[PDB]
Amino acid sequence: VKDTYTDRLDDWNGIIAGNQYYDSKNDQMAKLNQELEGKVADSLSSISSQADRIYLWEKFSNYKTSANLTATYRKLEEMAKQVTNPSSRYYQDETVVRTVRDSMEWMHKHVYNSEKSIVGNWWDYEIGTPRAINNTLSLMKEYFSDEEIKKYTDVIEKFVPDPEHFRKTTDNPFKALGGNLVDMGRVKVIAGLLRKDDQEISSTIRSIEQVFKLVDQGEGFYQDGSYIDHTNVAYTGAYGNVLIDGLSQLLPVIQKTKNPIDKDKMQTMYHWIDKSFAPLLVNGELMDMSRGRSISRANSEGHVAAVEVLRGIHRIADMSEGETKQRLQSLVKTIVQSDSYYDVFKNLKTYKDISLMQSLLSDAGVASVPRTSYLSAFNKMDKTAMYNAEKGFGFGLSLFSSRTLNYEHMNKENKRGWYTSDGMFYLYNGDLSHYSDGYWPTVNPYKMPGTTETDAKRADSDTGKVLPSAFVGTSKLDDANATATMDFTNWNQTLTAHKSWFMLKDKIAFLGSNIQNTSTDTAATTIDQRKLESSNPYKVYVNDKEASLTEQEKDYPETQSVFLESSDSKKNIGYFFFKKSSISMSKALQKGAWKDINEGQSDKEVENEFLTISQAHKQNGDSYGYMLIPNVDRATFNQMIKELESSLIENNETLQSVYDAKQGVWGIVKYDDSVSTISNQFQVLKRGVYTIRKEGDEYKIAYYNPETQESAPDQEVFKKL
Ligand SMILES: CCCCCCCCCCn1c(-c2ccc(OS(N)(=O)=O)cc2)cc2ccc(OS(N)(=O)=O)cc21
Ligand SMILES: O=C[C@H](O)[C@@H](O)[C@@H](O)CO
Ligand SMILES: O=C[C@H](O)[C@@H](O)[C@H](O)CO
Ligand SMILES: O=C[C@H](O)[C@@H](O)[C@H](O)CO
Repeated sequence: VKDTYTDRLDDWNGIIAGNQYYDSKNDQMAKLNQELEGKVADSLSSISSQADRIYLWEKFSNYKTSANLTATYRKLEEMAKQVTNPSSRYYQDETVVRTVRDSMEWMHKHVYNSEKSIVGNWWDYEIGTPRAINNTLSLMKEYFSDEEIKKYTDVIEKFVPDPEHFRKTTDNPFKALGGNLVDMGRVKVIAGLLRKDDQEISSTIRSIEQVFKLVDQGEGFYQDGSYIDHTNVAYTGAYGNVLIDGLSQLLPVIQKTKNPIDKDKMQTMYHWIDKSFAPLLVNGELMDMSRGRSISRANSEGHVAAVEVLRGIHRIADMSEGETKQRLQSLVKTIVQSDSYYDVFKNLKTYKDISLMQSLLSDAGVASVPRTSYLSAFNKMDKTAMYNAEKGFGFGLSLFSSRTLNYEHMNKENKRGWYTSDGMFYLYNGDLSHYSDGYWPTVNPYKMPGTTETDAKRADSDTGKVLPSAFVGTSKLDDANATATMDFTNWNQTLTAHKSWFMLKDKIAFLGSNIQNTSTDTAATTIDQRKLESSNPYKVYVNDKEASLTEQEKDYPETQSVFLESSDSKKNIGYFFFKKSSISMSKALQKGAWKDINEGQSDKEVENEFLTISQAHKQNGDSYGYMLIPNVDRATFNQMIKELESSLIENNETLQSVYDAKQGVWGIVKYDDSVSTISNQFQVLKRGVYTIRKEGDEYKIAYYNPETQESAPDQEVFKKL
């Protein structure tokens, strides 16, 4: 029956498919149409069409694996999209119409109905499948009777009757929040429209509104921009994606129902965008340290995942007005245009999303200016993001504490992310493909860049842990300067180290002290493990003399500096050791398969060349100290290390500090409350992290006590001499 419910469903159809916007003369749109034509053709030629079959598709025949239900229904959703696309060869095709109808009936009678119970993954039974069923029925509502529609959605109500909880039919339900709460909307709001159920629609929207609240504990968004999910995991880049991606699709529909959301909370969305998402996007890539276990998915590398956020943003801009609309459009425009590696259209899967992106890119009224410098200290999720617009590089610091889990290994995904939060760092430079093209399945998991570990074997069956200490955090002074520390202890409590970082505008100093090891295993810090490009080879210099690296590890005692020289200065990386150090380096081909880190991925072999640099720690009380200087040519790097000759103020078990004379900035980490005199100019008095700048006879101070998660009055922690 035609009514306001169907009116909303028509809007939904224009969002999830957008056939009304299709234009065969539109190159990008035709490409997507071709993709869908191929998928439907494949499904039609392989579908089981014998009497009393056991499965619809052999590739997804074992219905014990919940993933097979969602996959099956998604094949029907693809058919629904094309059968309703006037330009498709399957438009109103009699076999396709009957196949969808017959397939819905078969699955209903033998695989997914109210009399069934969750077998496998609850997600498929409550979100994956219900969404696919909703979209299929919505798109093809003119071919189904209201009675059939209700019949096919009854199961959805059986598994998801309560808009505030998931896993309700199990012996351990949970309160829905964040991304999952948004999917609750794509499940019950649409099912509500299909079933013409006002109560379901209103109660679900009501529940959804929880997503706009600022939290100070648990899952959700924090005032500092952090986003936590799964109790205590940094997850802006995966669940946060779902939240903005799904919510941006629902909003247009929700605002036209009899239960619109107060237009005051959109300001809250704009805040998420600027404070939480934007900082994690560099040259079109979404920082992996925020994507949890999704880093182990081959079809979801950084640049691809980023599009989920970008399309969410451009949809939000479309429902906004005036300046807010234009500025959000500019944010999406400048990011996309700065991405010379990935084609954004490769992940825009509806005609409206393609259309929105095209108008934005061609609209001269929408400004596209290179993003300025910034530095976000996401202390509530123990991560730090830095970006220098002048020299063009990003920096990511991945930590964890007693408040957060180090890595997520669940559903057989991310089997070897053991050390991805043990003080691991990321460098985003001219090579936009660095963390892509098979990085995750080929990187040596035992030597994540920046981490100090022993060489003990680790099991894939292991799961994440929290850190014993709460002394982990970042003290930010401005957009270019900050200081961080991590009171590190390894997974089996056999190694410790006071790890600190000093972000000084165009470089980052890495300091480590109090390194101890009580095991029989060897300890070492990986200075770097950089993935190389066969097209842009690096010329390696040690102490400014060319060095030839081999697959076999070479030792370089008394090293003062290492420089990686590319033909593109924006790809150069230099390391300056404050005190000559004994390191080792190698360049070797590393092979692996995505299946190695994710059971559901391909076992096809992948390979990449890596340059590894490390420093062994054979004695208790050891330490390391070096400055990472990217994007400058050789001669400039050599000049800088001279200027930084005496930048190391101290690096012991209680005090670590680096001074940038050119800026007049100090980075300081104190592990105790003794009085520390710095550069014979001032004294710091409390355990904590500091970033100080001198301007004339004035001192700007930024103090942070990571354990209490509080700053403090100036006179309590600082005293000028
Ligand atoms: C809300 C915090 C609750 C703490 C964790 C509770 C379960 C969270 C569900 C995570 N999640 C699952 C999942 C599958 C199976 C589970 O239990 S059991 N006994 O092993 O079967 C738990 C979670 C599958 C799956 C697929 C895609 C996802 O999405 S995505 N982003 O594309 O990766 C997310 C996802
Ligand atoms: O540069 C002046 C100082 O910042 C000073 O005012 C502090 O002692 C705090 O009040
Ligand atoms: O104080 C808030 C914490 O920083 C936070 O990360 C929580 O522990 C998450 O569960
Ligand atoms: O962070 C570690 C957690 O406290 C954990 O052990 C709980 O089971 C909840 O996830």
